[PDB]
Amino acid sequence: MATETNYPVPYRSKLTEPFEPGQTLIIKGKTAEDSVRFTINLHNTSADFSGNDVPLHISVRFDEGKIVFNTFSKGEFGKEERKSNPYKKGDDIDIRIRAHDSKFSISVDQKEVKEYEHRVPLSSVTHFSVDGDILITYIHWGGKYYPVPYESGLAGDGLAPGKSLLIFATPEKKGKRFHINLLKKNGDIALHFNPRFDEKAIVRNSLISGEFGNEEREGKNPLEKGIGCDLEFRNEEYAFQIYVDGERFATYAHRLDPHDINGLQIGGDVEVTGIQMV
Ligand SMILES: OC[C@H]1O[C@@H](O)[C@H](O)[C@@H](O)[C@@H]1O
Repeated sequence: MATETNYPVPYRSKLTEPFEPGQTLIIKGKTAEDSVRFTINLHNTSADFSGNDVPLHISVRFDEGKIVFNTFSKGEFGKEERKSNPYKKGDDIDIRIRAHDSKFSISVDQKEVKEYEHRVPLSSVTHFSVDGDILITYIHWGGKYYPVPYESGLAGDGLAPGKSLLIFATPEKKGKRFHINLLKKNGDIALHFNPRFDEKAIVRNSLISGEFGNEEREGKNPLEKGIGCDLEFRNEEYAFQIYVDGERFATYAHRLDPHDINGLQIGGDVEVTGIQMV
């Protein structure tokens, strides 16, 4: 227990549906300088058991300096699959678990570190718990396999001021550039967000009636290939506020009425693992 941000340990939570392929569990938190272990368990129960079937047990140990991935079933654990723990007592943590048909995929600071092969049915994760020497600051889950080129309507009300669009993506490793488009009903692009890795810039621009306007670009490109990031398109009243990886990357004064931005478009060298309106 420390500064009440919320999220008390032990933190248990019930899943709406079972944990399907494409969906991701994301657990951020801060660690004290006296922390030895915390744990993440994708389990089932009975309503809530407290020791029955755990398809994916992650134990992060600062004493042993390794992340331990195991699976408790039929009363036992099995062969520990170990892996070097890149964390140091102190600093934040960023564990993100993605289910697939074949296996779990666990990634640290947005960098894949472990491909845990499914040992008992994934269909048995109905709960997840987080426990131990850790302060939890962010636990989110959801998502699906997002096909790219992506295209889809946004909600109904669309993205209007007071709403952010939250996109969790990962630029492809040998990819030169990708784009995201927030769209208006008539066709126009409200904001064209276009990280170009070749030009080492993130070009921002609007497409009005067939023709692209000026093109705003100042900004150290923060994305890195093969690494995943948290793109956030925060629609304020006078500008979008673009957030990359927790911090404001750039603002973009509206060149079009931010009301009724009801379409989304993601192209290029990128994998999309989460979309959500907020
Ligand atoms: O090709 C059209 C558009 O593509 C993007 O890469 C640029 O950022 C836009 O300003 C350009 O007009």
